[PDB]
Amino acid sequence: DIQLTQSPSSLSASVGDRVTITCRASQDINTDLSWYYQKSGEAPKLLIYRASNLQGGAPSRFSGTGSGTEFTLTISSLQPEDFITYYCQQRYSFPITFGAGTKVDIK
Amino acid sequence: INCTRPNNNTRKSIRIGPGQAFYATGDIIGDIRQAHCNVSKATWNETLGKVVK
Amino acid sequence: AENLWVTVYYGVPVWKDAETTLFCASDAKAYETEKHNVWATHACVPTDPNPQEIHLENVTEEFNMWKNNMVEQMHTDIISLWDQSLKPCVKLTPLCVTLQCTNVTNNITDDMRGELKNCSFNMTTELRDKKQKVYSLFYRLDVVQINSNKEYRLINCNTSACTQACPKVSFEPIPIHYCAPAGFAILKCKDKKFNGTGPCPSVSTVQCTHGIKPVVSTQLLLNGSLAEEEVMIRSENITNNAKNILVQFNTPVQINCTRPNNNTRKSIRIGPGQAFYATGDIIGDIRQAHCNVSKATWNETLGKVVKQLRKHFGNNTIIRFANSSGGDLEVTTHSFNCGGEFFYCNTSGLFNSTWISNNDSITLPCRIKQIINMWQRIGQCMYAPPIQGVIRCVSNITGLILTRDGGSTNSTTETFRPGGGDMRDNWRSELYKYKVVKIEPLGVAPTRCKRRV
Amino acid sequence: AVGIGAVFLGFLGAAGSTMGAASMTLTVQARNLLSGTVWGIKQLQARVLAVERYLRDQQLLGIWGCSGKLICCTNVPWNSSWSNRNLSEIWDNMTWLQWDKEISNYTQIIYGLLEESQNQQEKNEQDLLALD
Amino acid sequence: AVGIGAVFLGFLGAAGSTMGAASMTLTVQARNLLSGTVWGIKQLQARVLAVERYLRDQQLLGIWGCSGKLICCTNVPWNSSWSNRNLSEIWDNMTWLQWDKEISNYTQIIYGLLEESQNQQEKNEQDLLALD
Ligand SMILES: *[C@@H]1O[C@H](CO)[C@@H](O[C@@H]2O[C@H](CO)[C@@H](O[C@@H]3O[C@H](CO[C@H]4O[C@H](CO)[C@@H](O)[C@H](O)[C@@H]4O)[C@@H](O)[C@H](O[C@H]4O[C@H](CO)[C@@H](O)[C@H](O)[C@@H]4O[C@H]4O[C@H](CO)[C@@H](O)[C@H](O)[C@@H]4O)[C@@H]3O)[C@H](O)[C@H]2NC(C)=O)[C@H](O)[C@H]1NC(C)=O
Ligand SMILES: *[C@@H]1O[C@H](CO)[C@@H](O[C@@H]2O[C@H](CO)[C@@H](O[C@@H]3O[C@H](CO[C@H]4O[C@H](CO)[C@@H](O)[C@H](O)[C@@H]4O)[C@@H](O)[C@H](O[C@H]4O[C@H](CO)[C@@H](O)[C@H](O)[C@@H]4O)[C@@H]3O)[C@H](O)[C@H]2NC(C)=O)[C@H](O)[C@H]1NC(C)=O
Ligand SMILES: *[C@@H]1O[C@H](CO)[C@@H](O[C@@H]2O[C@H](CO)[C@@H](O[C@@H]3O[C@H](CO)[C@@H](O)[C@H](O[C@H]4O[C@H](CO)[C@@H](O)[C@H](O)[C@@H]4O)[C@@H]3O)[C@H](O)[C@H]2NC(C)=O)[C@H](O)[C@H]1NC(C)=O
Ligand SMILES: *[C@@H]1O[C@H](CO)[C@@H](O[C@@H]2O[C@H](CO)[C@@H](O[C@@H]3O[C@H](CO)[C@@H](O)[C@H](O[C@H]4O[C@H](CO)[C@@H](O)[C@H](O)[C@@H]4O)[C@@H]3O)[C@H](O)[C@H]2NC(C)=O)[C@H](O)[C@H]1NC(C)=O
Ligand SMILES: *[C@@H]1O[C@H](CO)[C@@H](O[C@@H]2O[C@H](CO)[C@@H](O[C@@H]3O[C@H](CO)[C@@H](O)[C@H](O)[C@@H]3O)[C@H](O)[C@H]2NC(C)=O)[C@H](O)[C@H]1NC(C)=O
Ligand SMILES: *[C@@H]1O[C@H](CO)[C@@H](O[C@@H]2O[C@H](CO)[C@@H](O[C@@H]3O[C@H](CO)[C@@H](O)[C@H](O)[C@@H]3O)[C@H](O)[C@H]2NC(C)=O)[C@H](O)[C@H]1NC(C)=O
Ligand SMILES: *[C@@H]1O[C@H](CO)[C@@H](O[C@@H]2O[C@H](CO)[C@@H](O[C@@H]3O[C@H](CO)[C@@H](O)[C@H](O)[C@@H]3O)[C@H](O)[C@H]2NC(C)=O)[C@H](O)[C@H]1NC(C)=O
Ligand SMILES: *[C@@H]1O[C@H](CO)[C@@H](O[C@@H]2O[C@H](CO)[C@@H](O[C@@H]3O[C@H](CO)[C@@H](O)[C@H](O)[C@@H]3O)[C@H](O)[C@H]2NC(C)=O)[C@H](O)[C@H]1NC(C)=O
Ligand SMILES: *[C@@H]1O[C@H](CO)[C@@H](O[C@@H]2O[C@H](CO)[C@@H](O[C@@H]3O[C@H](CO)[C@@H](O)[C@H](O)[C@@H]3O)[C@H](O)[C@H]2NC(C)=O)[C@H](O)[C@H]1NC(C)=O
Ligand SMILES: *[C@@H]1O[C@H](CO)[C@@H](O[C@@H]2O[C@H](CO)[C@@H](O[C@@H]3O[C@H](CO)[C@@H](O)[C@H](O)[C@@H]3O)[C@H](O)[C@H]2NC(C)=O)[C@H](O)[C@H]1NC(C)=O
Ligand SMILES: *[C@@H]1O[C@H](CO)[C@@H](O[C@@H]2O[C@H](CO)[C@@H](O[C@@H]3O[C@H](CO)[C@@H](O)[C@H](O)[C@@H]3O)[C@H](O)[C@H]2NC(C)=O)[C@H](O)[C@H]1NC(C)=O
Ligand SMILES: *[C@@H]1O[C@H](CO)[C@@H](O[C@@H]2O[C@H](CO)[C@@H](O)[C@H](O)[C@H]2NC(C)=O)[C@H](O)[C@H]1NC(C)=O
Ligand SMILES: *[C@@H]1O[C@H](CO)[C@@H](O[C@@H]2O[C@H](CO)[C@@H](O)[C@H](O)[C@H]2NC(C)=O)[C@H](O)[C@H]1NC(C)=O
Ligand SMILES: *[C@@H]1O[C@H](CO)[C@@H](O)[C@H](O)[C@H]1NC(C)=O
Ligand SMILES: *[C@@H]1O[C@H](CO)[C@@H](O)[C@H](O)[C@H]1NC(C)=O
Ligand SMILES: *[C@@H]1O[C@H](CO)[C@@H](O)[C@H](O)[C@H]1NC(C)=O
Ligand SMILES: *[C@@H]1O[C@H](CO)[C@@H](O)[C@H](O)[C@H]1NC(C)=O
Ligand SMILES: *[C@@H]1O[C@H](CO)[C@@H](O)[C@H](O)[C@H]1NC(C)=O
Repeated sequence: DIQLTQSPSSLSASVGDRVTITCRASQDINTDLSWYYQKSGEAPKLLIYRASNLQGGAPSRFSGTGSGTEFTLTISSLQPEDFITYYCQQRYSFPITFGAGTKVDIK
Repeated sequence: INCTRPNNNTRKSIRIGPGQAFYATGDIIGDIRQAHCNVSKATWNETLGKVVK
Repeated sequence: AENLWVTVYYGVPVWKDAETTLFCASDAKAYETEKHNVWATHACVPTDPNPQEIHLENVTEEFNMWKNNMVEQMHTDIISLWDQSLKPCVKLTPLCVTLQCTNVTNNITDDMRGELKNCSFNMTTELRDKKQKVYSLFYRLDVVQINSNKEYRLINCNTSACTQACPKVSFEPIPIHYCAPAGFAILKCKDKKFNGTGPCPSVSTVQCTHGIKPVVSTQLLLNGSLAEEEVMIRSENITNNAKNILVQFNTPVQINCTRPNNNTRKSIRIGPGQAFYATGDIIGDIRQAHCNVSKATWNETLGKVVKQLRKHFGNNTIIRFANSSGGDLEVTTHSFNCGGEFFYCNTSGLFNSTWISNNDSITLPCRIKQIINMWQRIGQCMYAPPIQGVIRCVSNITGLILTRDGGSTNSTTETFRPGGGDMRDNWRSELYKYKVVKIEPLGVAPTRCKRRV
Repeated sequence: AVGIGAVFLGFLGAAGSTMGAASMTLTVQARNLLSGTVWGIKQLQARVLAVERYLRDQQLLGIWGCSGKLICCTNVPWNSSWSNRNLSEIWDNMTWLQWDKEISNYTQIIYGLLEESQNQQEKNEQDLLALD
Repeated sequence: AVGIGAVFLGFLGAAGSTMGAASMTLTVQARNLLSGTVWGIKQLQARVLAVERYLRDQQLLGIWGCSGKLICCTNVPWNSSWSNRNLSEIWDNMTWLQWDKEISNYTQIIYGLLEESQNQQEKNEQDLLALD
């Protein structure tokens, strides 16, 4: 299968800090990818679509970039609401796969 | 429904005028029997019964 | 500044290519009387003077006359116009009947032995009870024998019966013009050495083509255009032996055709308001119609053509011209029209020469025909009424159609024979410098400006 | 008189210049659209075709909310996903045909965005005017 | 990609909703009015009739001084005689077809009021801009 690695596995930082998360693919997938966010108890939703298009309604502090086998999400200023989990999902040929998942913590 | 004509036919051509052709039946080669149609029985009976009901 | 918003423009100059229906345009001079003619009917809008031409620069466009439209279109239009004009004329059904025929010994020269036949037959009158006896003359190429006694019949009787041509009609062609409606443009390539396919940098646009004269001929072209630099040769794939070759001359050549014979006319009644025209009597000695061209002119023109053609099959080669291979009477001989008549001339004395590496006049005979089936159709013939008095016309030779014969290995020699037969090529020889395009006014582009509320 | 001639500005002949200069000369083309038995029937077909062609363009311009002008702005933001390059080269060295063949694929979406944008604008303005 | 289909927003199928929703999807319907030897004459006549209809209602809209827009307010007050009702029910429950059927009696009366209102307004404002 197409293995997807999320880094860092976990992180702890104060509020307002500028932070980065990376999703690496096993092989080249072009730019058919998306990023979802979730907290326990709530249904997942898509935060970023195609790694280049900002989803309607999302705060602008989030930014997505990259291509091929390397994609990046940057938060300029962390918020209390931003302490959640994230998943990079591939909308490519079958089957369908999901990332390991990365968490953000308050120190 | 199956319907058939078993008889054999030929054909012929005759000239009338300038570039005018006219086709007339030729001769027959063997015996002659009447063309006819066939259908099933049980299918007909059951269909009529359903229609009546 | 970096961020930008879309913007819209209108009336941008961009175009593509497509096809559409054209229409006609005729000079007002033809509208002045001359109400009797197959073409040149009054429906054409009168033309306009002082045509204008717009120049373009920095452009380059590809042309391909072989895969071109607006050729079949005018072909169909010509056929339809002919059929429409021929419609209202008397029929010729009752003439199919046995005939009694004999020779004509009236001081004929030896070459014409048996070329005229004097025939007589029976024919009904206006009142259906009576019948009458009549007679006429005919040429050998219109009657056939069937089987002591002598009898003959018409040649087309067993195939179809066709209409006699109406008396007062003119076959003289005249200039015509083609124009396109609004929303389309016509482009022309003005390069004087462009060889009929490929790129062209010099272009211009027009609204109506120049004059065009419809003419029907085989094995030659008459009253065409004249090149400006030198004799040019065109073809689709010259290496292939199955495609014709068109040769366009640089200067014209003159030719005189004549029929010295003399004729009269006679009328007969067939039925209610049905008239029929038949040949009368001959007045004196009779001679074959014939045609003349010069000698030195033909010699030098052939020399120039060979020299130009040499640039494709190597200089170490031999060339030999041969007459038509053979076949039916319509392709094997050069046929043409002059003054409401139809001739058939044998061109054996023109393509009889060879070329190796490193006040006299040529005269040829012709023959006459009176039943014609042109445009290679079946079941449609005609009748040409005779004319009174001698005839003579003069024209110009401007182009040739050749076909290369097959060969074996590299025999350092090649042969060519006249070909033709399909009238499409005749139209194609003219409309090889015109293209039709369509406009697309809309447009879109990004711009730094942003709309105000 | 003896040396004075005539120099007019004609039909579409400016299609050999940069992307920018051509736009300076557009109006002329706009003023050349509605110019006005088998041997005469086709004229009716031609006229019908011409009028239909003109009306289609009129309607299409009408819907986008830019009717009555030759240069109109809008609100839809451009996206570099469709194309690349910068303003300088685009408006300095290019031709209209080159741009046409460049942007050929992504046209329907660019058309489609405009009408929904205009609809949102109109709907918001209606309430803005009706609140008082 | 894989696993995504395609959704559109097509023809009159939105004609069973309430008053509010339908007016979102006006534009598409407005776009579908000019789509494009004895058989030719009848179809030619049909095309001519369609073009004539389009021109007629375009002119009629033009007279009321609301050209180039899909929405337009005007000054004529609404008499309670025709149908009292009230805003909530009309804008919530009533559908288009039944409303048309129920106000099918007083169209000609309504048109003249708009016409004269525009005429008088334009005549009045002409003097104001004239004295300027
Ligand atoms: C390729 O291009 C060449 C060069 O143009 C062209 O040759 C020319 O063809 C035209 C068209 O046929 C020729 O014009 C014809 O010439 C003769 C004689 O007419 C001329 O001479 C008389 C006497 O001086 C003048 O009155 C007359 O105006 C002409 O100048 C005839 O074939 C035609 O004339 C008709 O009118 C004459 C009027 O007197 C009549 O005498 C004559 O019989 C002709 O019939 C007329 O009357 C008939 C009733 O009696 C009526 O039924 C007819 O319709 C018609 O009205 C015509 O003028 C021109 O001379 C040719 N030029 C040369 C140098 O030979 C080729 O024809 C063309 N190629 C092809 C294949 O067409
Ligand atoms: C092509 O085939 C046709 C078939 O019809 C021939 O036409 C006939 O040919 C004969 C022979 O030339 C014509 O006869 C001529 O008729 C004219 C009047 O003569 C008639 O009347 C006299 C007196 O009663 C008769 O003797 C005579 O037989 C005729 O009935 C004149 O042109 C000629 O008459 C001259 O000779 C006669 C003697 O034979 C003298 O009495 C006359 O005074 C005069 O000198 C001649 O007789 C006949 O009329 C033609 N018929 C028709 C219907 O035209 C063509 O001859 C033949 N060859 C062609 C055309 O070259
Ligand atoms: C429609 O229905 C009709 C009527 O039922 C039906 O006609 C039948 O066709 C068959 C097949 O041809 C006939 O069977 C033949 O009948 C006689 C008497 O037996 C003989 O010709 C044949 O028997 C032998 O005789 C031949 C001697 O030369 C042998 O060559 C042959 O192989 C046989 O051994 C043969 O049985 C039958 O008689 C008629 N009639 C009836 C009432 O069945 C017809 O086939 C149906 N279908 C169609 C499409 O019309
Ligand atoms: C067949 O070939 C012959 C031989 O070439 C050809 O005769 C030539 O015809 C051309 C075209 O008609 C003549 O060249 C031009 O033709 C017209 C004549 O009016 C004008 O374009 C030119 O004439 C100018 O000068 C005239 C002075 O009288 C003016 O009246 C006129 O307005 C122009 O200013 C020019 O002559 C060419 O001269 C003749 N050559 C001859 C007679 O020697 C013939 O026309 C060809 N056949 C066909 C059907 O074209
Ligand atoms: C009308 O014509 C059709 C078409 O010819 C006849 O259908 C044929 O019926 C026979 C008898 O049932 C079929 O033969 C049988 O088929 C299977 C094996 O395929 C099996 O039951 C038997 O071993 C026998 O071979 C025949 O296949 C079938 N033909 C077709 C083309 O389907 C039909 O019988 C005719 N009807 C009447 C009333 O005559
Ligand atoms: C026009 O029609 C007439 C009338 O039919 C034809 O004349 C007739 O021709 C026939 C056939 O040749 C003749 O028949 C026989 O002729 C000889 C005469 O010796 C004899 O065998 C019989 O007496 C018999 O009649 C017939 O005589 C003849 N009639 C007359 C009155 O001359 C005539 O041939 C037709 N003409 C043409 C040009 O077709
Ligand atoms: C123009 O005509 C020439 C011949 O005068 C064509 O050249 C030959 O075309 C054929 C058919 O397409 C080619 O196919 C085959 O090639 C080989 C080697 O000759 C052999 O299998 C067959 O004999 C056959 O010809 C051939 O390669 C090609 N060249 C030669 C030297 O014969 C030419 O294709 C024609 N048209 C165009 C558009 O090129
Ligand atoms: C095509 O060329 C041939 C061959 O030159 C021409 O035939 C010749 O034409 C001339 C001039 O008409 C004839 O001369 C005439 O001869 C007699 C006296 O012998 C008399 O009719 C006249 O007084 C005149 O001198 C000549 O005999 C005749 N034959 C030959 C063998 O030259 C023909 O006319 C040319 N055709 C055209 C349309 O120009
Ligand atoms: C086809 O017929 C034409 C017309 O008759 C022939 O051209 C004409 O030829 C005669 C005889 O040479 C010329 O007449 C005289 O000739 C000289 C000039 O060549 C001079 O003395 C006089 O001007 C006088 O006209 C006549 O001009 C000339 N026709 C022209 C130039 O229109 C022609 O020769 C015939 N074709 C052939 C192949 O012979
Ligand atoms: C077109 O005209 C040419 C003019 O030469 C004709 O060619 C000539 O035709 C004859 C036969 O008709 C060839 O043979 C000669 O005639 C007879 C019988 O063959 C006999 O006296 C001699 O033995 C002689 O061979 C004659 O050689 C030939 N001319 C040349 C120079 O080869 C040709 O037949 C005409 N074509 C048509 C379709 O009429
Ligand atoms: C096609 O071109 C050839 C080659 O020039 C022509 O053949 C030649 O025709 C002439 C005229 O018939 C022959 O002259 C004859 O020669 C002998 C005496 O030497 C004798 O048969 C006759 O008295 C006459 O003078 C000439 O020899 C002959 N040359 C050959 C066969 O090599 C042919 O006539 C041309 N065809 C046409 C239609 O012009
Ligand atoms: C009259 O015409 C006929 C044909 O209708 C001629 O008959 C042939 O003439 C040629 C040439 O002289 C001969 O070779 C043939 O043998 C003749 N017969 C046939 C059946 O073709 C006839 O010669 C002409 N002359 C006369 C006086 O009748
Ligand atoms: C007419 O000219 C064209 C252009 O030179 C000739 O076709 C070219 O042939 C070369 C050599 O094979 C090719 O590279 C070009 O692509 C061809 N261009 C086109 C437009 O076909 C063509 O052979 C010439 N025709 C004749 C009859 O000589
Ligand atoms: C053609 O190209 C040249 C070179 O880029 C340019 O200077 C010129 O303006 C262009 N247009 C013309 C000559 O009409
Ligand atoms: C045929 O020749 C004879 C004898 O010279 C003459 O009387 C007669 O008129 C000539 N006929 C024709 C048609 O030339
Ligand atoms: C023919 O001669 C010309 C002279 O310029 C030369 O260029 C060409 O190569 C020669 N072609 C041959 C011998 O095939
Ligand atoms: C546009 O981008 C090209 C390619 O990087 C560059 O050469 C050119 O200078 C740029 N022009 C600008 C920013 O005006
Ligand atoms: C509209 O009027 C009806 C009839 O009087 C009433 O039942 C309804 O509540 C009213 N709705 C309003 C005021 O929204």
